[PDB]
Amino acid sequence: ELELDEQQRKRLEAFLTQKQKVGELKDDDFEKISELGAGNGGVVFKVSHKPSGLVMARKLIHLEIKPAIRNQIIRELQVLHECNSPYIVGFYGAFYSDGEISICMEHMDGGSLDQVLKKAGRIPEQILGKVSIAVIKGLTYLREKHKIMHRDVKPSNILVNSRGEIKLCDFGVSGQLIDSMANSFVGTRSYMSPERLQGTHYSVQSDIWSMGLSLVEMAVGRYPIPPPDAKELELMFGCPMAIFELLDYIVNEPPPKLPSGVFSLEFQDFVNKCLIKNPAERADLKQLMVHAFIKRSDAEEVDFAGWLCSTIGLN
Ligand SMILES: Nc1ncnc2c1ncn2[C@@H]1O[C@H](COP(=O)(O)OP(=O)(O)O)[C@@H](O)[C@H]1O
Ligand SMILES: [Ca+2]
Ligand SMILES: [Mg+2]
Ligand code: NA
Repeated sequence: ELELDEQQRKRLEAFLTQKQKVGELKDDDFEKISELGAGNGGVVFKVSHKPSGLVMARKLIHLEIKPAIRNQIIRELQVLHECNSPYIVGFYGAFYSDGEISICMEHMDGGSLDQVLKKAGRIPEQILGKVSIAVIKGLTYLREKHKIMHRDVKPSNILVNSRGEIKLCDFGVSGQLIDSMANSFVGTRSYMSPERLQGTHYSVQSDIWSMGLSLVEMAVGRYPIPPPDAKELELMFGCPMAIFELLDYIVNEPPPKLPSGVFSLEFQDFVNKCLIKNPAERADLKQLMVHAFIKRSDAEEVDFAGWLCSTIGLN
């Protein structure tokens, strides 16, 4: 499931060839083009690396820390230079400058799936089949080639582009950065598995739940917890809870599911197997890769790029 297409292999080759010409990244070599998005951890700008002429996405994490800590962080992120896959956002490098850690990556012109969702209303099942394939393959790559687990799968961490690529980003690789960030920074816990919210099971299975939950949100066009009444559903396909309550709901109530009738039974089964509360019963990456929904989607000739460009107005 990690074999590379001819077009894929060629795209990875080109990326590295370009990266090789870059050299050490420095604050002054960047020119701001526009803001891509934010978060309570840092901001992301579309930038131009003046010397190379390469356009990148630059994430800035404001951190007031000693020269020792930051230098360790920069060291830890170097691991990102080895994560090369068609399902992982490209990495250029990381550096520190005047109170901010910079993480430079390949720019994905389609933005994140949370942004795409906002614009589409809801994402079609066939499109979600391609998204599912990408995410599974991305997690498989991380686990297999780097023994790494994502830890933060969610719609804003899945990026897409006009080329039809779907890639994962923001997977924790620097423990030090996490700590220092844990301060005034804390990302949503709304996509975390019940076991992780219970301090219990902590593995790749947890990322599978997050993916399953993200898929339901995108299919229905709303964070699926708590479930939509019969009233909302009828207006959606014709056919506010506090964060702490949300987390309790997730741990104590049955997992969400897709509405019946409007989605194929294979898609419903796939999300169901991703969302089983008990991590042991929950399907694993190997099983998902051969699930009927994945086999079917993999065989479908879906023009994701075409759909994407028309949906967000690129085109
Ligand atoms: N390589 C990238 N290309 C294009 N947009 C990106 C890229 N990396 C991040 N973004 C955008 O920046 C937004 C903010 O990213 P981030 O700081 O990690 O916060 P969050 O994931 O909580 O949204 C993302 O939601 C996405 O829209
Ligand atoms: Ca400077
Ligand atoms: Mg992110
Ligand atoms: Na600067």
